Amino acid sequence: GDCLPHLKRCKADNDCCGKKCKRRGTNAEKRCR
Amino acid sequence: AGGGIGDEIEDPAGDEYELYRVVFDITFFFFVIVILLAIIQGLIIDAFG
Amino acid sequence: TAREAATALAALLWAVVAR
Repeated sequence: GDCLPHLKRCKADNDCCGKKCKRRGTNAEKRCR
Repeated sequence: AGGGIGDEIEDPAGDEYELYRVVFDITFFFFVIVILLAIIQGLIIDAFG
Repeated sequence: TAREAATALAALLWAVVAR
């Protein structure tokens, strides 16, 4: 539930199994990595 | 240029308005190369990513 | 090379550091 797939579009920091919702530049759609 | 317009412009140390021209060059570099060009590059790279 | 700009920049830096 709270955990999300690897490259799933997450919402904020943590809230995922990879626990890092970093974004690769000047764009939206933060994803877990 | 990669370092602002001041690279091609003559040194204002020996002339008047030295501080004004230095501030102008610094703000031009900051607002063009550091910000706008980086934003464009980030847009393209993040679109590819 | 005028000291007025240096004084203004130092005052601004000190004000932003204190706040």
